[PDB]
Amino acid sequence: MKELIYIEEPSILFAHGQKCTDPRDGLALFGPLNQIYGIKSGVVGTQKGLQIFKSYLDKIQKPIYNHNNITRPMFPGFEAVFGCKWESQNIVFKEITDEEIRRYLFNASTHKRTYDLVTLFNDKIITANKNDEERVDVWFVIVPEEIYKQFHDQLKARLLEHTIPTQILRESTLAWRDFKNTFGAPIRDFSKIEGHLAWTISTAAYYKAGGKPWKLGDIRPGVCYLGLVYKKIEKSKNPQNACCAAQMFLDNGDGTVFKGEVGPWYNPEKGEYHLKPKEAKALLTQALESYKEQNKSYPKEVFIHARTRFNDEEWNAFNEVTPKNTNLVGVTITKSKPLKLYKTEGAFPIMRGNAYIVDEKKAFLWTLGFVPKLQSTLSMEVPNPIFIEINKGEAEIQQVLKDILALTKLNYNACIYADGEPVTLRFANKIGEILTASTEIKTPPLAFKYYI
Amino acid sequence: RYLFNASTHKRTYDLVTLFNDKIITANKNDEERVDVWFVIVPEEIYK
Amino acid sequence: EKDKFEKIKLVGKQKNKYWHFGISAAGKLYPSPVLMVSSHIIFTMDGINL
Amino acid sequence: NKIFISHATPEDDDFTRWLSLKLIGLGYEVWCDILFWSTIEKEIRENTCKFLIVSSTAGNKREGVLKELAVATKVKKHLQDDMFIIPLAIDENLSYDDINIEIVRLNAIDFKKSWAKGLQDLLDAFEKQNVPKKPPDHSKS
Amino acid sequence: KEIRENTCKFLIVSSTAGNKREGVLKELAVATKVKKHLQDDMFIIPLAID
Amino acid sequence: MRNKIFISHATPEDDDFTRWLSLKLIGLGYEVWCDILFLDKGVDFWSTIEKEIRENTCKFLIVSSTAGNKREGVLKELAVATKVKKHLQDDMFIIPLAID
Ligand SMILES: [Mg+2]
Repeated sequence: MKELIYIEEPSILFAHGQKCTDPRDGLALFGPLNQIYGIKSGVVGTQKGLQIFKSYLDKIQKPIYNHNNITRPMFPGFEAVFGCKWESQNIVFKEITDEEIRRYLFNASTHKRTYDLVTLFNDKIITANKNDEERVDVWFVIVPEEIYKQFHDQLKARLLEHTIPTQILRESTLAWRDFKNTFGAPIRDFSKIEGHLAWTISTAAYYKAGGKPWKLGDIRPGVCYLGLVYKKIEKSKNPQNACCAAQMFLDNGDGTVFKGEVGPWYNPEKGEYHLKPKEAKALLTQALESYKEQNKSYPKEVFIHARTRFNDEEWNAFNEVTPKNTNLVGVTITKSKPLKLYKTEGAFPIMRGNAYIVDEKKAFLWTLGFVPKLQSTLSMEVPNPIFIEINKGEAEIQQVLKDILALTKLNYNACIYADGEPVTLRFANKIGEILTASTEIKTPPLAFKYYI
Repeated sequence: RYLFNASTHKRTYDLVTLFNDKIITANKNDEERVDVWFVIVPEEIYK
Repeated sequence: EKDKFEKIKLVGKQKNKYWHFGISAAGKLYPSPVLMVSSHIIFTMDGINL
Repeated sequence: NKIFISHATPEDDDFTRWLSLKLIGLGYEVWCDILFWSTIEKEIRENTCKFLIVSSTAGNKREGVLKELAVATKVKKHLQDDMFIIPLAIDENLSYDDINIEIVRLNAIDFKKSWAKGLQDLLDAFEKQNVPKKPPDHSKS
Repeated sequence: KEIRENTCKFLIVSSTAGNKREGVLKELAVATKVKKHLQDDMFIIPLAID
Repeated sequence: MRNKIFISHATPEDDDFTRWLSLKLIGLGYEVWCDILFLDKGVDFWSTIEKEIRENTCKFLIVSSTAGNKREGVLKELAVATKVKKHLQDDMFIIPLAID
């Protein structure tokens, strides 16, 4: 028999300096940390899209209940939770006629239809942004049903060109009862989860409008956190491999910084998911200067993690550019290595947080599983564990595992208990997906509002 | 450093570059929203 | 017999189809010599014809 | 120095947890059946300061809330205070003309539109009527 | 129950003891509420005895 | 204690004007009793209104519009105001305000 150690779940810091574990439960009792006075919305869609959006925005002003309020907590309402005013009356509207949509989607092509639709929506948004007096914080693109049947990434990149926050909302999400189809049953019924949809939409809107929902408190001061993800831009001419990063360091005191580190550094080879010495030096220097500009001092340790191994050709450059006594640690997080642990007695899966330590440099973290607080499973069937390996450098495995849970506890795009992998990798992948569809953007913004 | 010496055009370009670099970098590399930016020009910069 | 080996059923019926339980395997030698088995479900139509 | 909240047991529960924890956060000692029969009757008489009753279709006919309301009315007729009972309207399918007696003559607060406005006006009323308090201790909630 | 389901014509006595008593006031409030639902102007017929 | 200046209005609309008037009058140093600002919660609805109209109102201002002049509560307060005016023998006690 082999023993599995347990890692206590991390705690996130909400308003008033109080700690909790579930964001859905900590936002209701205490609330967000910062004060934004209100969200002035903007809609770019058909007039029926405007009606749907206003109906939904009026519906979410009052409490909404789920079927199970232990697994899925209820929603008090936007103003009760966040202390803001996101009303359905201070709404700026830019209409798209059905004639334009039909003209641009009738036959055309595929790469021509998508380009034309993106041009139409972006022309409306950018024109409203540059020549108008009314201030709009978040732009809500209500996409009809015939448009979503590639567009999202193009829209986000071509708006990234001008740094405008945006949120795409299909009409099936907000009016799921009307789009019956089939033989009388909705294609996606939300009847039992209507308190989770409101939670997720509200938290996304709050974050994209300059708000700070929660923050991490249990992480080592001084150390950085970089996550490298490689994407194949090889779909176009001159096949290459682009790399993207994301940094999560802590402020000089009582703060959390979570941005991107982009400028994607390419690789001319085909299967070489690695980096050249000069590009590695540039990446490390940029990250270190980003940390030093905020904390007015150099880091104490750099914690680089990725889904792939690190060769000796890049680590030498990394050590060449690192100054003073800034240590470096390389970690590799594989996801689908075939090890499944069952339970001898019971129909419920293994608890989340169990770690099986193979060697001093390897471990088996369990991120998905059974959460006692929700009394339900975070996944389906038997959960799969992630594999953590200290590739390059010297560090303790337990500290690495604690840091992995801490990173897992930082998803702003959705309001859930936790994820199944560190959020830095996921956000870097999102950034890479956005930047691949673009056309040679120079010095992109480092804020997740424009990407997420 | 920037104000002293240099040409009358060069020093103005340097000060404008400094202020606008700060403003733009804060605009694109930050999360906090700023509706309007206020530039509090010191006394020596004016002359 | 009765589609059950040791009171555990390994083949049944899904509407007009039949479902079978299947496994794979793969060697591994670092921690200890093991045989990692992965589970699958294989569907047929008559019960003998894939 | 207490605050008493009466509600239906199976329904109108989530509102009560939310309100109770919010009021405890700001420093208002509240006595609700969720947090914890003769004890209730002693707290309505010798301990409570403001008696709040939740109005809903599920309520408005339950026996326990009616008995607590009757005891609260008897205490109000002796304490010489006209603001001892403050109904809270937390429904939208019950008219303002179908409210039971003994409370039908009192102006409600209308938590129906939004809960934050109701909480703000409740705190304003407490500050206006000089309900005792302690400095906010958000740890306890 | 009687004021809302069985009555046909409310009558209230008016005196210096009445018009200030709590029970009379509550019955009056319920009667006024029933008055609008029934759409009958002559529902409350006061009786002045003092 | 006849110093208050009672103001009556309609329930759903004709409220912004009443709020503006009450705020301006209180800023000017008068004393104004209104249903919007005053009338603390948990109080009997009509007994306090009657007591204020009888024993506390120096003047009685009623707003007149298509919204009002047909609502039951406005007419009730008007009847009580007329009774108090007849008792007080003050000719200028009800001052209509035609906002519409
Ligand atoms: Mg999103």
